Amino acid sequence: RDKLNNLVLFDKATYDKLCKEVPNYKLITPAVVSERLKIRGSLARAALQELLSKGLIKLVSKHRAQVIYTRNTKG
Amino acid sequence: SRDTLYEAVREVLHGNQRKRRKFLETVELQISLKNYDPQKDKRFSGTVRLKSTPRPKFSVCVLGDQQHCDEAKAVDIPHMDIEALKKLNKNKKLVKKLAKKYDAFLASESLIKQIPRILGPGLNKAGKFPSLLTHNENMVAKVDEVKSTIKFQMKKVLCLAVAVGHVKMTDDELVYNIHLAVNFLVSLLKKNWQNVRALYIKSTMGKPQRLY
RNA sequence: UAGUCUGGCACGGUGAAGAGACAUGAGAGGUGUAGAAUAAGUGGGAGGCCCGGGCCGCCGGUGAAAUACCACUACUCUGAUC
RNA sequence: CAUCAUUCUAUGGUUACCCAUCAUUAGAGGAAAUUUCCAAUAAACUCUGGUGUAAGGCUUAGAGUGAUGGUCGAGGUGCCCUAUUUAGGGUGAGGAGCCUCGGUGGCAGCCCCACCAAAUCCUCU
Repeated sequence: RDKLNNLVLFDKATYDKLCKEVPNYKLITPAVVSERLKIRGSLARAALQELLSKGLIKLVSKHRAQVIYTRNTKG
Repeated sequence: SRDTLYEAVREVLHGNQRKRRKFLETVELQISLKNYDPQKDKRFSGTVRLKSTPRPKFSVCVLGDQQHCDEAKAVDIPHMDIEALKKLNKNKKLVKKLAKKYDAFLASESLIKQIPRILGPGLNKAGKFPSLLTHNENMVAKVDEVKSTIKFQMKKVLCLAVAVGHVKMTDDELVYNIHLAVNFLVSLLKKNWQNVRALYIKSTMGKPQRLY
Protein backbone atom coordinates (compact mmCIF):
# COMPACT_ATOMS: atom_id res chain seq x y z
CA ARG A 1 0.00 0.00 0.00
CA ASP A 2 2.01 3.07 1.32
CA LYS A 3 5.68 2.14 0.49
CA LEU A 4 8.29 4.06 2.63
CA ASN A 5 11.87 4.99 1.46
CA ASN A 6 14.48 4.89 4.33
CA LEU A 7 18.25 5.84 4.44
CA VAL A 8 21.39 3.64 4.98
CA LEU A 9 23.52 6.02 7.20
CA PHE A 10 22.93 9.35 9.11
CA ASP A 11 22.40 12.92 7.83
CA LYS A 12 24.45 15.48 9.90
CA ALA A 13 21.27 17.09 11.44
CA THR A 14 19.56 13.63 12.02
CA TYR A 15 22.48 12.53 14.34
CA ASP A 16 21.98 15.90 16.19
CA LYS A 17 18.23 14.86 16.31
CA LEU A 18 19.37 11.30 17.40
CA CYS A 19 22.28 11.89 19.89
CA LYS A 20 20.43 14.82 21.65
CA GLU A 21 16.73 13.71 21.45
CA VAL A 22 16.88 9.82 21.60
CA PRO A 23 18.40 10.20 25.12
CA ASN A 24 15.25 12.41 25.73
CA TYR A 25 13.11 9.33 24.75
CA LYS A 26 12.84 6.34 27.22
CA LEU A 27 12.42 3.28 24.87
CA ILE A 28 15.78 3.41 22.96
CA THR A 29 15.04 0.35 20.70
CA PRO A 30 16.07 -0.28 17.03
CA ALA A 31 12.31 -0.66 16.09
CA VAL A 32 11.50 2.81 17.67
CA VAL A 33 14.34 4.50 15.65
CA SER A 34 13.59 3.02 12.14
CA GLU A 35 9.85 4.01 12.54
CA ARG A 36 10.72 7.53 13.92
CA LEU A 37 14.04 8.59 12.21
CA LYS A 38 13.19 6.22 9.25
CA ILE A 39 16.49 4.33 8.51
CA ARG A 40 17.30 0.72 7.37
CA GLY A 41 16.45 -1.14 10.64
CA SER A 42 19.80 -3.11 10.64
CA LEU A 43 21.65 0.24 11.36
CA ALA A 44 19.80 1.12 14.65
CA ARG A 45 20.96 -2.23 16.25
CA ALA A 46 24.66 -1.14 15.81
CA ALA A 47 24.39 2.63 16.73
CA LEU A 48 23.28 2.00 20.40
CA GLN A 49 26.43 0.07 21.65
CA GLU A 50 28.62 2.91 20.19
CA LEU A 51 26.54 5.18 22.56
CA LEU A 52 27.25 2.60 25.38
CA SER A 53 30.98 2.80 24.31
CA LYS A 54 30.41 6.64 24.35
CA GLY A 55 28.64 6.15 27.75
CA LEU A 56 25.10 7.70 27.49
CA ILE A 57 22.58 4.77 27.61
CA LYS A 58 21.99 1.71 29.91
CA LEU A 59 21.88 -1.94 28.58
CA VAL A 60 18.90 -3.34 30.63
CA SER A 61 18.53 -6.71 28.75
CA LYS A 62 19.96 -7.33 25.20
CA HIS A 63 18.29 -10.07 23.04
CA ARG A 64 18.45 -11.34 19.37
CA ALA A 65 14.89 -9.94 18.78
CA GLN A 66 14.68 -6.76 20.99
CA VAL A 67 17.51 -4.78 22.77
CA ILE A 68 16.02 -2.45 25.49
CA TYR A 69 17.87 0.74 26.68
CA THR A 70 16.76 3.85 28.69
CA ARG A 71 17.90 7.54 28.96
CA ASN A 72 20.42 8.95 31.54
CA THR A 73 20.22 8.26 35.35
CA LYS A 74 19.08 10.71 38.13
CA GLY A 75 22.19 10.87 40.45
CA SER B 1 -40.13 65.40 -18.95
CA ARG B 2 -41.27 69.02 -19.76
CA ASP B 3 -43.03 70.84 -16.87
CA THR B 4 -41.94 74.56 -16.47
CA LEU B 5 -43.21 77.28 -14.04
CA TYR B 6 -41.08 80.12 -15.59
CA GLU B 7 -43.69 82.97 -15.27
CA ALA B 8 -42.92 83.83 -11.55
CA VAL B 9 -39.04 83.72 -11.69
CA ARG B 10 -38.43 85.66 -8.39
CA GLU B 11 -38.72 84.87 -4.58
CA VAL B 12 -35.19 83.21 -4.58
CA LEU B 13 -33.53 86.04 -2.47
CA HIS B 14 -35.29 84.62 0.72
CA GLY B 15 -31.86 84.21 2.42
CA ASN B 16 -31.61 84.71 6.22
CA GLN B 17 -34.62 82.39 7.14
CA ARG B 18 -33.00 79.36 5.31
CA LYS B 19 -29.27 80.43 5.52
CA ARG B 20 -27.62 80.75 9.01
CA ARG B 21 -24.50 78.45 8.57
CA LYS B 22 -20.86 79.55 8.15
CA PHE B 23 -18.70 76.91 6.25
CA LEU B 24 -18.35 77.06 2.40
CA GLU B 25 -21.55 75.33 1.09
CA THR B 26 -22.15 73.83 -2.44
CA VAL B 27 -25.77 74.12 -3.80
CA GLU B 28 -26.18 70.36 -4.58
CA LEU B 29 -29.54 69.59 -6.36
CA GLN B 30 -31.43 66.26 -5.84
CA ILE B 31 -34.25 65.65 -8.43
CA SER B 32 -36.90 62.85 -8.02
CA LEU B 33 -36.84 60.05 -10.71
CA LYS B 34 -38.97 56.91 -11.44
CA ASN B 35 -39.07 53.84 -13.77
CA TYR B 36 -35.39 53.27 -14.84
CA ASP B 37 -33.38 49.97 -14.96
CA PRO B 38 -29.81 49.99 -13.51
CA GLN B 39 -29.02 46.37 -14.70
CA LYS B 40 -29.52 46.48 -18.53
CA ASP B 41 -28.15 48.50 -21.52
CA LYS B 42 -30.60 51.14 -20.00
CA ARG B 43 -28.34 54.27 -19.60
CA PHE B 44 -28.63 57.50 -17.56
CA SER B 45 -25.22 58.82 -18.82
CA GLY B 46 -23.97 62.12 -20.38
CA THR B 47 -22.64 65.50 -19.07
CA VAL B 48 -25.30 68.32 -18.76
CA ARG B 49 -23.71 71.66 -19.88
CA LEU B 50 -23.45 74.81 -17.63
CA LYS B 51 -21.61 77.85 -19.18
CA SER B 52 -22.90 80.30 -16.46
CA THR B 53 -20.01 80.02 -13.85
CA PRO B 54 -20.90 77.03 -11.60
CA ARG B 55 -17.24 76.87 -10.30
CA PRO B 56 -16.99 73.41 -8.62
CA LYS B 57 -14.39 73.36 -5.74
CA PHE B 58 -12.75 69.94 -4.96
CA SER B 59 -9.20 68.40 -4.71
CA VAL B 60 -8.00 70.07 -8.01
CA CYS B 61 -4.95 68.89 -10.09
CA VAL B 62 -3.82 70.32 -13.52
CA LEU B 63 -0.99 69.15 -15.89
CA GLY B 64 0.13 70.44 -19.36
CA ASP B 65 3.52 71.26 -21.02
CA GLN B 66 2.46 74.16 -23.37
CA GLN B 67 2.62 78.02 -23.27
CA HIS B 68 0.70 77.30 -19.95
CA CYS B 69 4.06 77.97 -18.09
CA ASP B 70 2.72 81.52 -17.24
CA GLU B 71 -0.99 81.03 -18.33
CA ALA B 72 -1.60 78.41 -15.52
CA LYS B 73 0.11 80.51 -12.71
CA ALA B 74 -2.93 82.91 -12.90
CA VAL B 75 -4.76 80.21 -10.76
CA ASP B 76 -1.41 78.92 -9.23
CA ILE B 77 -1.11 75.45 -10.94
CA PRO B 78 0.32 72.69 -8.70
CA HIS B 79 2.44 71.52 -11.73
CA MET B 80 4.27 68.34 -10.58
CA ASP B 81 6.75 67.15 -13.31
CA ILE B 82 5.60 64.73 -16.13
CA GLU B 83 8.51 62.49 -14.85
CA ALA B 84 7.14 62.66 -11.22
CA LEU B 85 3.83 60.69 -11.63
CA LYS B 86 5.76 57.49 -10.52
CA LYS B 87 4.72 57.25 -6.80
CA LEU B 88 1.27 58.71 -7.88
CA ASN B 89 0.32 55.05 -8.78
CA LYS B 90 3.03 53.08 -6.79
CA ASN B 91 2.13 54.03 -3.12
CA LYS B 92 -1.43 52.61 -3.74
CA LYS B 93 -1.22 48.79 -3.11
CA LEU B 94 2.35 48.48 -1.58
CA VAL B 95 1.46 51.49 0.72
CA LYS B 96 -2.15 51.79 2.11
CA LYS B 97 -2.69 55.56 1.30
CA LEU B 98 -4.42 57.46 -1.57
CA ALA B 99 -1.08 58.61 -3.18
CA LYS B 100 -3.11 61.03 -5.45
CA LYS B 101 -4.97 63.20 -2.82
CA TYR B 102 -6.38 65.09 -5.92
CA ASP B 103 -9.80 64.36 -7.57
CA ALA B 104 -8.96 65.23 -11.25
CA PHE B 105 -6.27 64.61 -13.95
CA LEU B 106 -5.76 66.20 -17.43
CA ALA B 107 -5.16 65.36 -21.16
CA SER B 108 -3.18 68.02 -23.16
CA GLU B 109 -1.86 68.76 -26.73
CA SER B 110 1.04 70.73 -28.31
CA LEU B 111 2.35 67.18 -27.53
CA ILE B 112 -0.40 64.67 -28.68
CA LYS B 113 0.56 62.33 -25.72
CA GLN B 114 -0.09 63.15 -22.02
CA ILE B 115 1.19 59.67 -20.91
CA PRO B 116 0.17 56.24 -22.39
CA ARG B 117 2.43 54.26 -19.97
CA ILE B 118 1.58 52.41 -16.69
CA LEU B 119 0.83 55.84 -15.01
CA GLY B 120 -1.83 57.16 -17.49
CA PRO B 121 -4.06 54.04 -17.94
CA GLY B 122 -3.05 53.34 -14.28
CA LEU B 123 -5.75 56.03 -13.57
CA ASN B 124 -8.16 54.24 -16.05
CA LYS B 125 -9.98 52.45 -13.12
CA ALA B 126 -9.38 54.91 -10.20
CA GLY B 127 -12.45 57.19 -10.82
CA LYS B 128 -12.08 61.04 -11.05
CA PHE B 129 -12.03 60.73 -14.89
CA PRO B 130 -9.31 62.66 -16.81
CA SER B 131 -11.33 63.74 -19.95
CA LEU B 132 -10.96 67.59 -20.28
CA LEU B 133 -9.54 69.50 -23.34
CA THR B 134 -6.91 72.34 -23.35
CA HIS B 135 -5.41 71.51 -26.81
CA ASN B 136 -4.56 74.55 -29.06
CA GLU B 137 -6.82 77.57 -28.07
CA ASN B 138 -5.09 79.32 -25.06
CA MET B 139 -7.66 82.02 -24.00
CA VAL B 140 -7.34 80.80 -20.35
CA ALA B 141 -8.04 77.03 -20.90
CA LYS B 142 -7.28 76.34 -17.15
CA VAL B 143 -10.72 77.03 -15.48
CA ASP B 144 -12.69 76.28 -18.76
CA GLU B 145 -13.83 72.86 -17.38
CA VAL B 146 -14.61 74.40 -13.89
CA LYS B 147 -16.40 77.53 -15.34
CA SER B 148 -17.82 75.13 -18.07
CA THR B 149 -20.00 71.91 -17.80
CA ILE B 150 -20.79 69.60 -14.80
CA LYS B 151 -20.60 65.73 -14.94
CA PHE B 152 -23.08 63.13 -13.49
CA GLN B 153 -23.37 59.28 -13.61
CA MET B 154 -25.76 56.26 -13.29
CA LYS B 155 -25.47 53.23 -10.92
CA LYS B 156 -27.47 50.43 -9.13
CA VAL B 157 -29.39 52.64 -6.55
CA LEU B 158 -31.80 54.29 -9.13
CA CYS B 159 -31.15 57.85 -7.67
CA LEU B 160 -29.46 61.06 -9.04
CA ALA B 161 -27.43 63.73 -7.11
CA VAL B 162 -25.33 66.59 -8.70
CA ALA B 163 -24.42 70.29 -7.98
CA VAL B 164 -25.98 73.20 -10.02
CA GLY B 165 -24.42 76.35 -8.38
CA HIS B 166 -22.29 77.54 -5.38
CA VAL B 167 -22.76 79.86 -2.37
CA LYS B 168 -20.32 82.66 -3.36
CA MET B 169 -22.58 83.68 -6.32
CA THR B 170 -25.90 85.28 -5.24
CA ASP B 171 -29.55 84.00 -5.56
CA ASP B 172 -29.70 85.97 -8.91
CA GLU B 173 -26.62 83.81 -9.92
CA LEU B 174 -28.32 80.65 -8.40
CA VAL B 175 -31.34 81.49 -10.75
CA TYR B 176 -28.95 81.53 -13.82
CA ASN B 177 -28.10 77.82 -12.92
CA ILE B 178 -31.80 76.56 -12.92
CA HIS B 179 -33.07 77.63 -16.44
CA LEU B 180 -29.96 76.31 -18.35
CA ALA B 181 -29.93 72.94 -16.39
CA VAL B 182 -33.41 71.22 -16.69
CA ASN B 183 -34.02 72.67 -20.24
CA PHE B 184 -31.19 70.15 -21.14
CA LEU B 185 -33.54 67.30 -19.94
CA VAL B 186 -36.14 68.21 -22.70
CA SER B 187 -33.40 68.64 -25.44
CA LEU B 188 -31.57 65.43 -24.28
CA LEU B 189 -34.41 62.81 -24.38
CA LYS B 190 -34.14 59.16 -25.60
CA LYS B 191 -37.23 56.89 -25.02
CA ASN B 192 -36.32 56.26 -21.37
CA TRP B 193 -39.20 58.69 -21.68
CA GLN B 194 -40.81 60.95 -19.00
CA ASN B 195 -37.86 60.50 -16.54
CA VAL B 196 -38.53 63.68 -14.41
CA ARG B 197 -41.60 63.07 -12.11
CA ALA B 198 -40.92 65.73 -9.37
CA LEU B 199 -38.33 68.61 -9.11
CA TYR B 200 -36.69 69.77 -5.79
CA ILE B 201 -35.03 73.23 -6.13
CA LYS B 202 -32.99 73.82 -2.92
CA SER B 203 -30.19 75.74 -1.17
CA THR B 204 -27.27 73.55 0.09
CA MET B 205 -28.83 73.36 3.60
CA GLY B 206 -32.44 74.56 4.32
CA LYS B 207 -35.99 73.32 3.42
CA PRO B 208 -37.57 71.76 0.26
CA GLN B 209 -39.10 74.21 -2.33
CA ARG B 210 -41.03 73.36 -5.58
CA LEU B 211 -40.62 74.65 -9.16
CA TYR B 212 -42.42 72.28 -11.64
C1' U C 1 -71.26 24.55 -46.19
C1' A C 2 -76.56 24.23 -42.76
C1' G C 3 -76.21 22.66 -37.91
C1' U C 4 -73.83 21.90 -33.39
C1' C C 5 -69.70 22.54 -29.24
C1' U C 6 -66.97 26.66 -27.63
C1' G C 7 -64.28 31.87 -26.41
C1' G C 8 -64.75 37.46 -26.92
C1' C C 9 -67.88 41.88 -27.41
C1' A C 10 -72.82 43.67 -26.68
C1' C C 11 -77.66 44.36 -24.21
C1' G C 12 -75.74 43.96 -18.71
C1' G C 13 -77.07 45.73 -13.69
C1' U C 14 -77.00 45.78 -7.40
C1' G C 15 -74.70 44.96 -2.59
C1' A C 16 -71.23 42.68 0.53
C1' A C 17 -67.12 39.57 1.77
C1' G C 18 -62.52 38.50 -0.35
C1' A C 19 -57.32 37.83 -3.02
C1' G C 20 -53.72 40.77 -5.73
C1' A C 21 -51.80 45.27 -7.61
C1' C C 22 -51.34 50.34 -8.81
C1' A C 23 -52.24 55.60 -6.79
C1' U C 24 -50.66 56.34 -2.06
C1' G C 25 -49.82 58.20 3.53
C1' A C 26 -46.03 56.60 8.31
C1' G C 27 -42.72 53.02 10.76
C1' A C 28 -39.08 49.07 10.77
C1' G C 29 -35.30 47.07 7.65
C1' G C 30 -29.70 46.05 6.08
C1' U C 31 -23.70 41.85 9.25
C1' G C 32 -16.97 40.81 3.40
C1' U C 33 -12.08 40.02 6.16
C1' A C 34 -11.53 44.36 8.79
C1' G C 35 -11.25 49.89 11.26
C1' A C 36 -13.89 51.43 17.77
C1' A C 37 -19.04 50.26 15.16
C1' U C 38 -25.61 45.07 12.00
C1' A C 39 -19.89 49.91 5.62
C1' A C 40 -28.58 50.14 2.38
C1' G C 41 -26.29 54.57 -1.60
C1' U C 42 -25.73 58.93 -4.47
C1' G C 43 -23.44 65.52 -4.97
C1' G C 44 -20.65 65.92 -0.38
C1' G C 45 -17.03 66.54 4.00
C1' A C 46 -13.08 68.94 7.72
C1' G C 47 -16.40 71.40 9.80
C1' G C 48 -20.96 72.60 11.81
C1' C C 49 -24.33 72.09 16.64
C1' C C 50 -26.13 73.43 21.05
C1' C C 51 -24.40 74.91 26.57
C1' G C 52 -17.19 82.76 25.02
C1' G C 53 -17.96 77.51 26.03
C1' G C 54 -18.43 72.42 24.31
C1' C C 55 -19.68 68.02 20.50
C1' C C 56 -18.97 64.13 16.57
C1' G C 57 -15.13 63.31 13.63
C1' C C 58 -10.25 64.42 10.03
C1' C C 59 -5.64 61.70 9.53
C1' G C 60 -3.76 56.91 11.23
C1' G C 61 -6.58 52.26 10.09
C1' U C 62 -10.31 48.35 6.93
C1' G C 63 -11.29 49.17 2.20
C1' A C 64 -12.47 53.56 -5.39
C1' A C 65 -16.45 55.24 -1.34
C1' A C 66 -16.00 56.06 6.47
C1' U C 67 -19.19 58.21 10.33
C1' A C 68 -21.21 65.26 12.88
C1' C C 69 -23.21 68.23 9.10
C1' C C 70 -29.37 69.42 3.48
C1' A C 71 -31.98 65.45 1.75
C1' C C 72 -34.31 61.59 -1.22
C1' U C 73 -34.98 57.30 -4.35
C1' A C 74 -34.61 52.30 -4.45
C1' C C 75 -34.46 47.59 -2.28
C1' U C 76 -36.57 42.69 2.46
C1' C C 77 -41.46 42.90 4.55
C1' U C 78 -45.11 44.82 7.61
C1' G C 79 -48.80 48.61 6.99
C1' A C 80 -54.02 53.03 7.36
C1' U C 81 -57.43 52.96 3.26
C1' C C 82 -62.45 59.15 -0.17
C1' C D 1 15.53 27.10 -17.23
C1' A D 2 9.60 27.28 -17.29
C1' U D 3 7.07 31.07 -13.73
C1' C D 4 3.50 34.87 -10.60
C1' A D 5 5.15 39.74 -7.91
C1' U D 6 9.48 43.80 -6.79
C1' U D 7 12.25 48.39 -8.16
C1' C D 8 15.03 51.30 -12.81
C1' U D 9 13.62 51.97 -18.15
C1' A D 10 9.63 52.36 -21.14
C1' U D 11 8.17 56.99 -29.36
C1' G D 12 4.57 51.50 -26.34
C1' G D 13 -2.88 51.31 -25.03
C1' U D 14 -8.27 54.00 -25.32
C1' U D 15 -11.09 57.47 -20.34
C1' A D 16 -18.49 58.30 -20.33
C1' C D 17 -13.62 53.24 -20.01
C1' C D 18 -9.68 49.13 -19.60
C1' C D 19 -8.24 43.49 -16.19
C1' A D 20 -8.94 38.07 -13.98
C1' U D 21 -13.23 34.85 -12.71
C1' C D 22 -18.30 34.29 -12.64
C1' A D 23 -23.15 35.08 -16.14
C1' U D 24 -24.13 33.69 -21.44
C1' U D 25 -23.28 33.44 -27.61
C1' A D 26 -20.59 30.16 -32.37
C1' G D 27 -16.10 25.81 -31.79
C1' A D 28 -12.09 21.50 -30.06
C1' G D 29 -12.32 16.92 -27.10
C1' G D 30 -13.66 9.22 -23.63
C1' A D 31 -11.17 5.42 -19.74
C1' A D 32 -13.34 1.82 -17.09
C1' A D 33 -17.29 -1.09 -17.82
C1' U D 34 -17.78 -5.93 -21.06
C1' U D 35 -16.71 -10.83 -21.70
C1' U D 36 -13.67 -11.65 -27.44
C1' C D 37 -12.67 -7.08 -30.26
C1' C D 38 -13.95 -3.31 -33.58
C1' A D 39 -15.93 1.21 -35.19
C1' A D 40 -19.73 4.40 -32.75
C1' U D 41 -22.93 5.93 -28.96
C1' A D 42 -23.52 10.21 -25.18
C1' A D 43 -21.46 13.98 -22.52
C1' A D 44 -19.06 15.41 -17.37
C1' C D 45 -15.18 18.80 -17.35
C1' U D 46 -11.02 22.24 -20.36
C1' C D 47 -10.30 26.34 -23.13
C1' U D 48 -10.42 30.05 -28.20
C1' G D 49 -12.38 35.30 -29.85
C1' G D 50 -18.28 38.20 -28.22
C1' U D 51 -20.30 41.04 -24.07
C1' G D 52 -21.49 42.72 -19.20
C1' U D 53 -20.83 44.78 -14.04
C1' A D 54 -19.55 44.50 -7.27
C1' A D 55 -12.27 43.98 -5.83
C1' G D 56 -7.73 45.29 -8.88
C1' G D 57 -1.36 45.62 -11.90
C1' C D 58 -4.32 44.17 -17.96
C1' U D 59 -1.02 42.51 -21.50
C1' U D 60 4.03 44.42 -23.98
C1' A D 61 10.41 44.45 -25.13
C1' G D 62 13.61 44.21 -21.27
C1' A D 63 18.33 45.80 -17.07
C1' G D 64 18.91 44.58 -10.72
C1' U D 65 15.38 41.78 -6.98
C1' G D 66 11.15 38.07 -3.11
C1' A D 67 11.82 32.29 -3.86
C1' U D 68 13.06 25.53 -6.19
C1' G D 69 19.66 24.76 -11.09
C1' G D 70 13.60 19.28 -8.86
C1' U D 71 9.82 22.45 -6.53
C1' C D 72 5.74 24.30 -3.34
C1' G D 73 5.23 21.12 0.96
C1' A D 74 1.01 16.16 -0.11
C1' G D 75 -1.52 13.91 3.20
C1' G D 76 -7.40 14.48 3.64
C1' U D 77 -11.92 15.35 1.05
C1' G D 78 -16.77 11.09 -2.19
C1' C D 79 -20.58 7.61 -3.55
C1' C D 80 -23.05 3.11 -2.30
C1' C D 81 -25.04 -1.37 2.03
C1' U D 82 -26.37 -2.00 7.41
C1' A D 83 -31.01 -1.21 13.94
C1' U D 84 -22.75 -2.31 15.36
C1' U D 85 -25.51 4.49 13.04
C1' U D 86 -20.32 8.66 18.46
C1' A D 87 -20.31 2.80 14.24
C1' G D 88 -19.82 -1.55 10.99
C1' G D 89 -19.67 -3.73 5.77
C1' G D 90 -17.62 -2.04 0.09
C1' U D 91 -13.14 -0.25 -4.30
C1' G D 92 -15.27 0.45 -11.20
C1' A D 93 -13.14 4.69 -14.35
C1' G D 94 -11.95 9.77 -15.72
C1' G D 95 -12.22 14.86 -15.21
C1' A D 96 -12.75 18.82 -11.84
C1' G D 97 -12.95 22.02 -7.49
C1' C D 98 -10.66 23.65 -1.88
C1' C D 99 -7.84 24.30 3.77
C1' U D 100 -3.20 24.51 6.89
C1' C D 101 2.33 25.48 8.69
C1' G D 102 -4.31 23.04 11.68
C1' G D 103 -6.05 22.56 17.92
C1' U D 104 -6.09 18.28 21.82
C1' G D 105 -3.33 12.29 22.87
C1' G D 106 1.52 9.16 23.45
C1' C D 107 9.06 7.86 24.47
C1' A D 108 4.52 14.98 25.89
C1' G D 109 7.43 19.95 20.96
C1' C D 110 10.17 17.91 16.01
C1' C D 111 10.03 13.58 14.11
C1' C D 112 6.88 9.26 14.52
C1' C D 113 1.85 8.17 15.33
C1' A D 114 -4.09 8.49 16.46
C1' C D 115 -8.38 10.62 15.54
C1' C D 116 -12.62 16.10 14.06
C1' A D 117 -13.64 18.78 9.78
C1' A D 118 -13.06 23.67 7.00
C1' A D 119 -16.25 24.03 0.13
C1' U D 120 -16.91 18.88 -2.85
C1' C D 121 -19.90 17.79 -6.75
C1' C D 122 -20.94 16.73 -11.92
C1' U D 123 -20.80 11.11 -15.42
C1' C D 124 -20.74 6.48 -18.50
C1' U D 125 -21.84 2.29 -15.82
